[PDB]
Amino acid sequence: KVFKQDRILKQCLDYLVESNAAVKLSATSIGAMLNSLAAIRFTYHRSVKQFMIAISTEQWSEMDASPLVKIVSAMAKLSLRLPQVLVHVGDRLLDVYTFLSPLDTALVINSLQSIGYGNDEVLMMLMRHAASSARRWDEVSLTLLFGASGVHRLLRNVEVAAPLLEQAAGKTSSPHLRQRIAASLRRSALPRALVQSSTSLLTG
Amino acid sequence: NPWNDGDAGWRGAATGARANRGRGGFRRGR
Repeated sequence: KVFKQDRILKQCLDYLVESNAAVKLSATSIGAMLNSLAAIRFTYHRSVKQFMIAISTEQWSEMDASPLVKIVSAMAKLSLRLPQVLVHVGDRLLDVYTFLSPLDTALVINSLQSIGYGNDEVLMMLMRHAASSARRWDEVSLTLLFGASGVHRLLRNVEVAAPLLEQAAGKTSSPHLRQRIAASLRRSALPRALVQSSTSLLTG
Repeated sequence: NPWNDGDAGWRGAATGARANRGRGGFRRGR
């Protein structure tokens, strides 16, 4: 209903935190609640921060891929930056990255960019996995990936950015996204020849 | 299978395991 009464949800979250119920809830339930809170731009971030902190490392250790990506996406859309939640997220990603769908990979990459994630190994290996499975990427997934804030940071190697660029040239058909990708290629650290060829393909 | 006799059982029960395998957002609400 896009209903915005944040006092009611604040009372509900206070009851959730006080009852120590965040240590027994399911991963998909946590993701659904966080996504619902983020979909309406919840105001009181202190309650959400306490609720996310209260959950234990046991839950973080064996979360499935999709609830985990939902949780990190809801964290990113709520402008939450937590130093100790992100290390748990990173080790869980290290464990279960191979099962991510392409749209999950794009969501993870752009959400981690949106929160200014400082780790580079996890980002680099996620980008490598995305490059390996480039032949299956849809249109919305490419928009989500190449629409990330610091996308040019991730376009480090030619191997990790060649199939993604050719797939974007083949599939993406929006002038603004192509211009943004060309600008990111210009600001990237790729070899000059590949940048020139990709810019030629995308624009013109 | 006739022995099931129209009883889905645990595979079609309401348990948390079966309720934790879908991504609908629980928006409309049962």
